[PDB]
Amino acid sequence: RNAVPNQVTERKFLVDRYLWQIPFSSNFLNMGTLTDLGQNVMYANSSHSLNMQFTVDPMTEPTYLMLLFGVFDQVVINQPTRSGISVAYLRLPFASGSAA
Amino acid sequence: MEPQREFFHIAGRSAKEYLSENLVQFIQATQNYFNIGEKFRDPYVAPSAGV
Amino acid sequence: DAPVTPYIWQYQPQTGKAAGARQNYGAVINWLSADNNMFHRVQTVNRARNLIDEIREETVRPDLAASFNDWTYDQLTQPPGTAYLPAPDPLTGPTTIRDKVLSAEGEQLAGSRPSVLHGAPSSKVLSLLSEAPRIPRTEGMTPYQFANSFPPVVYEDPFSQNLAVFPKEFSPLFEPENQVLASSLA
Repeated sequence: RNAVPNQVTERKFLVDRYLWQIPFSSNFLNMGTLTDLGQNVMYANSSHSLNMQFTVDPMTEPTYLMLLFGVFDQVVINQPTRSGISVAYLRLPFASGSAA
Repeated sequence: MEPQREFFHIAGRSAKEYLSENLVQFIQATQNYFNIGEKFRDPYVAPSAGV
Repeated sequence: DAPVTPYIWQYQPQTGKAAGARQNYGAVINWLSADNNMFHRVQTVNRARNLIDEIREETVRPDLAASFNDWTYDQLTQPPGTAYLPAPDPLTGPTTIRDKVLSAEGEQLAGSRPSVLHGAPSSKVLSLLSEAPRIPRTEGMTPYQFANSFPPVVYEDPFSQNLAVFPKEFSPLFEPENQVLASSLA
């Protein structure tokens, strides 16, 4: 009956377990695992830098930032003879470039 | 670019094609009790032309 | 018995120039735990991607490589547009003189007909909307043209020639102010 006037409304939300994702697609849909901008020749045959930045809320303690980049971990594994086994790893785009 | 992605099946042919013809007819017969056909990667690509 | 990794180019979005060329790490097959049979299979599809790149670098149009980072107006893709038609006389407009005549007879006028856009008699007028600029663009390539020309080059033997054909353009700190001049060099 006698509620206080001049009161103001506060909103928030909570996502647990989620890990926010940005798909590297033109229309942000899932038209494939290999996306449409992934087989673009503008990116694969020309080296590009990357400058992204985030603006999180401040907290009272140090904090990491668990950033993920979608790559394609793939293996092949032959067994050509008896007691013979070998692999050939890659992941692209972020390959550990040591072999040359 | 193109032959690198076909050796590892980033893109290219599905599992019904790059396997041997006798190996496909095996893993269809024994699929109900001894599954092999989940040990071969299957590509799945976007059109990227006219979408 | 191992082929070399192709040098990929770096496109600078402002000024359109090429900012050097590094080798293509990030697309390298990790063969470091393969036997003598998988190593031959891996180095075959490395010799397959170099064979594709040697076909593509055959058509590099060799006077863009001569004036590397020094491209003038006739070597650049221009935005499309028609030539110069002169603007027609505004005295010859359909309602310019008759507004000076019908009002001086005593009328007060208000109202008009919508234009051709709904908001050489007539081809001279409609050529204003698709007209090219006066001086075309100089010193810059669109990424449509930087990808059509300049494929990822392959450098079969690393640095085993004369110093005149030393690939000085692969450094990112390359200005076109130096003694020896550029040419078609992979």
